[PDB]
Amino acid sequence: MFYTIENAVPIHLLRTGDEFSTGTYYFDTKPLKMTHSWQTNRSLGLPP
Amino acid sequence: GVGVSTGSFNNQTEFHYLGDGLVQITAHASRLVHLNMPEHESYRRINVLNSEAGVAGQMVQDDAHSQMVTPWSLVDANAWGVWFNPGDWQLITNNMTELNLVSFEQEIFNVVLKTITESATTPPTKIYNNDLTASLMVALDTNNTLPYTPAAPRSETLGFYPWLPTKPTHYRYYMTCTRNLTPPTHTGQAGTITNTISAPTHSDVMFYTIENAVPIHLLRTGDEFSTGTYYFDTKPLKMTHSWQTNRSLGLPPKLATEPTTEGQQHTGTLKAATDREGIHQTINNSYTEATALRPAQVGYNTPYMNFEYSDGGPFLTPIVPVYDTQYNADEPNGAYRITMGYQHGQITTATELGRYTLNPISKGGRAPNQEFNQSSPLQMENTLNGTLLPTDPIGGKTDIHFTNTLNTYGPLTALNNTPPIYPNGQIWDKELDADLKPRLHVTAPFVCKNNPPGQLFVKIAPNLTDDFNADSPQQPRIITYSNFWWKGTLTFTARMRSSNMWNPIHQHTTTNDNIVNYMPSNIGGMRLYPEIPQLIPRKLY
Repeated sequence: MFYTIENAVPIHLLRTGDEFSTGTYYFDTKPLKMTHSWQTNRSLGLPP
Repeated sequence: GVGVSTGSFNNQTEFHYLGDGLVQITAHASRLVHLNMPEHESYRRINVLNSEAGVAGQMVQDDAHSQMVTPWSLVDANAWGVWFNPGDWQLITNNMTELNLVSFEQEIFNVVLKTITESATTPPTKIYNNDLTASLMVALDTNNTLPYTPAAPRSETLGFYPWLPTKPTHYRYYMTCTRNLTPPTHTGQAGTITNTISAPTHSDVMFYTIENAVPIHLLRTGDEFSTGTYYFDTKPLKMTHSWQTNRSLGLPPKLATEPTTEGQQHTGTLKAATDREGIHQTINNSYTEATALRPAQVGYNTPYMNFEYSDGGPFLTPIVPVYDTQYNADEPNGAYRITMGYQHGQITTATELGRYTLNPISKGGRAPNQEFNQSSPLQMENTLNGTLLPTDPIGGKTDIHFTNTLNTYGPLTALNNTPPIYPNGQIWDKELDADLKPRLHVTAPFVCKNNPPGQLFVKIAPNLTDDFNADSPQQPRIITYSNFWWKGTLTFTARMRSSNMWNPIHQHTTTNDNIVNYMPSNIGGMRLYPEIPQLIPRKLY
């Protein structure tokens, strides 16, 4: 599977006064949860 | 005004037959809930240990945890027999394929607060003065800010009888425990094992108090505390159990020798092994029926009795419950062994508590003494060293077979859900707030993807003695109790079954040796022995 860069993506030549602006990519991801969980199977449910 | 009633006792399960088969099982429940006062109003983090696991070999007997005992009492609806007498649960195991779950509302009404008072005469005489001015604290956790602790796996729900007055149980939840139990040993030798619970780590100690989390409605003796109608969003359960297995999926091979005589002692004979045709998963030429081409396996070999060990402690891996083989094993298939109280079943005489080792009847389970494994080439009439029979030890341990370690949960593993257990099982359950959600819960068949319904915390407000309340650890109080009714309404939704076949299926009958399990005796002894659920059969393919 031999991908060359020239035959795949169009390439903008840029002189010394350039401005190459990528368009605003909008993600579609799951929301991460920074809150870690501590409960385990000796900590789930109702204690005796 | 005190002398005006506030609610209606109601316990009829209206089967409101809608169109096209759908029904709307509106199940009411109403029980007198006798609340005693809290013995202490201070919050207590009680570490629990035991000397039983500190001696070598009793490491299943592991009761040690860290418990957060709160004075609040929890009124729980999350159990099946609260809503369903056996006359109405016979109607749903006979006739309903699916059960959706729709609505839920709670209501505390008609509270009766009383003061008990001791007089000093020659017997202990107690005078029940009526409190017109005292209050009790209710707290509907409408966001589930508190840890959701269902009382069904501890059999600590409201009692399943209408006339018998129930009791609410004390709300308590697990605090962080950092368990030290290694080394894990045998029983025979002695080891220098360390059985201590350590100091709780700083990053995870999670102390929920009830007052600073949920707003609390004080209620005098003419109250009416109405929970709003909670609307569920659950998967539709399927009461119809599946019987098809990988020796029963697909199209059977055609036979040339068909029988002639009456009676199933004579068997039809198939074609030759090497002469049959079709798609096949091995290299060898002969197409037997064992090695066939089946869409996906039903069930999965759990590594059973497998004590995992997490920051909490040692624990057994929960197995998806499924119908055992013809050889009753029930331990690698996840049996239920539900011990009840005298509010939950159990004829109220001098005996100990009833047991009922149960299973569902969805035929997807395996046996550990009936399995085997082979080498990579197939080789019928197999070599002694090429096939792993379950007589073989693992590491020199003769009672332990390959299936104790062997797991076969591949991606193509079809699986039936948890059976609902009656009357003692759990109805709904909180979705585990994790990044990877589990596919099914073994504790309860209905899963609430949204915020689960609000558990209800009830506690008597402190009725205080004349004695001072500053610079004192424990204050004296007026001893008191309460009698508040509790009305629920759990609106199901279910589809009627349609018989698309010839022979009549197994319905939940009533035999001559079964009416004693359904009728009161000369004393008043009642019983709620279980019902083996999921009776209607269905095809899995």
